[PDB]
Amino acid sequence: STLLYIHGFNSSPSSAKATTFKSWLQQHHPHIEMQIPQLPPYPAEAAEMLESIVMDKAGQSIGIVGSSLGGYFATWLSQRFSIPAVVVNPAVRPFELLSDYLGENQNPYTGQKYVLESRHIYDLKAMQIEKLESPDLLWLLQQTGDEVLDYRQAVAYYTPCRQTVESGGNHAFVGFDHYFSPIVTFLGLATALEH
Repeated sequence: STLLYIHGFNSSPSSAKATTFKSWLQQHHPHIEMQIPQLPPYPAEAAEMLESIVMDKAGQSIGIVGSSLGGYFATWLSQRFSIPAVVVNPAVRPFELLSDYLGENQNPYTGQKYVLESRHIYDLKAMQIEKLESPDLLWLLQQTGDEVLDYRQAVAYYTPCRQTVESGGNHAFVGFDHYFSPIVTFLGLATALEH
């Protein structure tokens, strides 16, 4: 099986939630491949790279976890290719917040400098899914303490989906480790049929 982790804006595989998850997965589920790609800064490119990884593993068991903007990408991927996904404090309308991020930018971890343009916003916006066709595939993890995103949008948008809403906390999501095992089970990446 494969666990595809999708990081957020100006982030990278060094994301805390990803590295801690990877260490845990290594001890408890060594046969689960943890894929945490470094996403390019452009929406279309990031989407194509993510789609390519999916089709390389769609034959076997594959599940996705996406945080912040990564949750938007995860949702798109999930519904389009019918893949289970857990979205952590996901951006529902990232095209709105990123419009304020237009212009010169730099990924502090890769050092890559880029210019976020309006067309990039269009590309992200074009991925918007107004009606979830396969809600049973999504699981929303959200903390109302998030000061980057307004939890209301996520709670309403993922209404037909399983949800775990915690009051307090923050955008980074405090205590993500508690969900490691629940996530593997939700994504159906482990099995006991061979025990």
